[PDB]
Amino acid sequence: SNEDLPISMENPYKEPLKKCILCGKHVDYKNVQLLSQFVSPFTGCIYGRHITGLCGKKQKEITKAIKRAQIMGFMPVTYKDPAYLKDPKVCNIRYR
Amino acid sequence: NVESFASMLRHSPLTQMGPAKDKLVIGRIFHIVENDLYIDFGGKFHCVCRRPEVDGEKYQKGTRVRLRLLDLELTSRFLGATTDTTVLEANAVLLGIQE
Amino acid sequence: PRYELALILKAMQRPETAATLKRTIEALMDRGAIVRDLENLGERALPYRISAHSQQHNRGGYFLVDFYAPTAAVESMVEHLSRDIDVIRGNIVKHPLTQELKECEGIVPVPLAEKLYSTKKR
Amino acid sequence: TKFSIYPPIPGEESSLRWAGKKFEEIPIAHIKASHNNTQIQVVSASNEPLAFASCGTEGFRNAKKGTGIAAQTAGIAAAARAKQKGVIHIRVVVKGLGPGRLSAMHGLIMGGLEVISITDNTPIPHNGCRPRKARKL
Amino acid sequence: HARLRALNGLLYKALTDLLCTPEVSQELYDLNVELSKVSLTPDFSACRAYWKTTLSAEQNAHMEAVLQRSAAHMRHLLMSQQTLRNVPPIVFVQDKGNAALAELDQLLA
Amino acid sequence: KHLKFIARTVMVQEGNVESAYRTLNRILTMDGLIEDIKHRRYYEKPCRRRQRESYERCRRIYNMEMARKINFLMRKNRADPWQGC
RNA sequence: CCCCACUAUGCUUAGCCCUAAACCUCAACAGUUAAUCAACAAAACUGCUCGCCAGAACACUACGAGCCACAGCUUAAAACUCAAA
RNA sequence: AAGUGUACUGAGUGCACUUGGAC
Ligand code: FES
Ligand SMILES: [Mg+2]
Repeated sequence: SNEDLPISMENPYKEPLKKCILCGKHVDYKNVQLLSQFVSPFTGCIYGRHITGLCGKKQKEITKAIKRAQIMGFMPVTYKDPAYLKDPKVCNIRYR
Repeated sequence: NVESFASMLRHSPLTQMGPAKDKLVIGRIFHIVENDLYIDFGGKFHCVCRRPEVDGEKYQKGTRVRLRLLDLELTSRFLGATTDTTVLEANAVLLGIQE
Repeated sequence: PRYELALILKAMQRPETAATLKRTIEALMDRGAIVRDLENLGERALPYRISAHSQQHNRGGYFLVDFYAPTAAVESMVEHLSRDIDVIRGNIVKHPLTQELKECEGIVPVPLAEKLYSTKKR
Repeated sequence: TKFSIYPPIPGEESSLRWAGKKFEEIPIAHIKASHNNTQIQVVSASNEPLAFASCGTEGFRNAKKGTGIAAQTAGIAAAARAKQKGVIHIRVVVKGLGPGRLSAMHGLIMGGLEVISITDNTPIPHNGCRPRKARKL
Repeated sequence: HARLRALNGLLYKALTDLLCTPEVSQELYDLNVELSKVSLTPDFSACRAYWKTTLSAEQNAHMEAVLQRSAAHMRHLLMSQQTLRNVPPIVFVQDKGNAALAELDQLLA
Repeated sequence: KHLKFIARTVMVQEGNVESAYRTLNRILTMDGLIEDIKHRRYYEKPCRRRQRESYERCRRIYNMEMARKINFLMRKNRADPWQGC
C-alpha cells in the first residue's frame, strides 16, 4: 500500500542492561580475596546492596558466601583481612 | 506527488537523529539574561545554559553554538504523581561557539 | 551426590599429615564414598582461634576432599571427623559445581517503589 | 612514605618503631568507660599490670565520677604511675561509651604518656543475653 | 516537680550522648555542640535544650540552623532508643549567661 | 577468639588523638555499631522493631523523593526571563 | 511508677489447652477498565460459590450440651428496658 | 499512648500481637 507506514518492531536503539560487576561470574565461598572486597575493613559488617551496587541475586550470593566462609574458618568475622586491603575498592564508601 | 506526513516524519533530521543522549547539535542563542543563555536547537524546547567563563562576551543573540544534548525534555514523575512533571526545557551542555 | 569436604587439619609434619589424610579417605571409603579428587590449599593462620579436643590452634592446613557418597554417609562422615583429633575443623557441603550457573541478563531496571503509597484521590 | 591508619601487621618486618620497641611490644592502655565509671589499666605487652586508675581511686564519688575532670585526673594518675614504672609510649584501647571516654586520654597525655594507636574493643553482642526492658519516668 | 527534674536529667544525659557521635549527622557532629541544660515545660508540651553559644556570630547562626534542622531527627532517635516512650517536640535555645561572668573577669583583670 | 587490635583500630596521625578519635567514631557510626549499642541497651519488642523499621524505610524513601524533587525543580529559580509580564 | 535479688515463665523432650487488633480489619475463583462516586480506608466494578448479619443493651451472659476431669473455652438464649445505638 | 489475647497481683505488671497513635 504505502511504503512509509511505520513498522511494528522492537527497539533497536535500546541499550543492553547494565550487568552487575559479578553477573555471569560464579561467586564462591572460598574466594576470600573476593568476599573481602564486599565487607567493612574496620568492622567486617557486610555492605548493603545500596553500597555494593550488586543485583539482588548476587548480593544474596555474596552474603551466603561470606557467612559460610566465616563459619567454616575461611574468613575473619570482625574485620576485612589485612592481606586484602590493597585489593580494588569496589564499594562506594567515603570514610575519608 | 506531494510528500505525506509519514514521509516527512521519516525524513525529518530530528527523526534521523536517534536518542538525544550525548548527541552533538548546532543550537542558536535567541535570548540572553545576564549570564543565562536561552539556546534553541530545533527541538520542541530550549536549553538554558550559563555563560562560560571564557569568551563570555562572544556569546550574543543569534550566536550559533555547539550543544551536547542530554534530554530534549526534562521530565520526571514525583511521589504519587498521576502524570510526569516537566520543566519545559531541554538539558544540554554548551561546548562552545561554532564557527 | 557430589559433595565437597573442606578440612582444616592441625598444622604438623608431612608424614603426620599424609597419615591423617589417608585415615580420612579410608573412613570415607568405608562410609561408601567414591573419593573423586584431593586438593590442598596449603597451611595458613586460621582467621580466628579455634579450639578442638581440649586444645586450641592458630595455624592449619586447608584441604578439599571432593567425592561422591550415598546421602546416608554424610552423618557418619560428620561424626567421624568430629571424633578425629587431627582435624581442626571439618565441614561437608554440596559441591558447588553441582549447582548450575543460571545466567542473568544483568541488573533489571528499578521502577518507583512498588505501591508504597496510596492511589486514592488524595 | 605516606602515612597509613591501619595497625602494623603482627609478625611483619615493619620499620616503624618507638624507642626501638615494636608496635606489638608497646604496652596497652585499656580504658573501660561505662555509664557510671571510667577505669584505666596500662599493662605490659605481656599484660603485666603496670598502672591502674579509676574515678573511685582518684576519690571522685558517685555522680562526680562521670566527669571529664575526673577522667582527666584518673588519666594523669595512671600516667604518673606508668612513668614511674618506666612507660613512655602506649597503645590506647577503649570500650564502652562513658563520658570520660576522651577526657581519659586527655589526662593520660597531660600526665605524659605518648599515645601511639587509638583502638576500640566495644563488646557488641551479635545476639546473646536479652537486655533488660526499658525504663520509664 | 521531682518527676520533671528526673526527666530533665535523663534527657540531658541522652542528648549529650546523642551529640557525642555523628549519629544525628556528620555536619552536626563536626560543630561540637555543648548543652547547658534541659528543661521540660510544666505540661510536657516541649523540651528546651539550652546549648552554650560561641563568640563567633556566623558560627552561632550556623549551629542554630543545623540544630533546628536536626531536632526532629534527634527526637525520633530518642523515641527509638526508648530513653523516653514519649518525647515532646525538642526546641534548641541559645544560652548566654556565662558572657556576663566572662566579661566581668575581663574587666576585673 | 580473633586477633587483637586489628578490629576498630585507628593509628593516630602525628598525635592528633582528637582527630583520630573523631575518625574512629565516624567509622563506628557509618557501620552502625553505635546504633546497635544504644538500641541494645534495652530490648525492643519485635512488634516495635517491625514498626520502627517500616517507619524508617518510609521516611527514608519520602526524604529521598522530596530531595530529588527539590533538586529537579531548583533550576527554575533563575531570575525571571520575562520580567515585566 | 524508679533501683536491687530472685520464681513461675520464655528453652529441650513427651503430651495437653485452642484463644489473639489470629488484621492487608478488604472470603475463593474468573474477568474488566466500560462508563468514577455516601465519607474515610486499599481506584471502581462484573460473573460465580460458600460462610456470616437482620437495632442497642441485657450478653465473649444464664440454662442445656460438647471438650473437660472442675476452672475454664466453644456453642448461645430469654424476660425486663430504650428510641435510640 | 490506645487496644486484643493471655496469667499474676490489687488498676498495674509480664509475653506476643495491631495502629483503630507521634517522630
Ligand atoms: S546482574 Fe546478573 S547476576 Fe547480578
Ligand atoms: Mg526460672
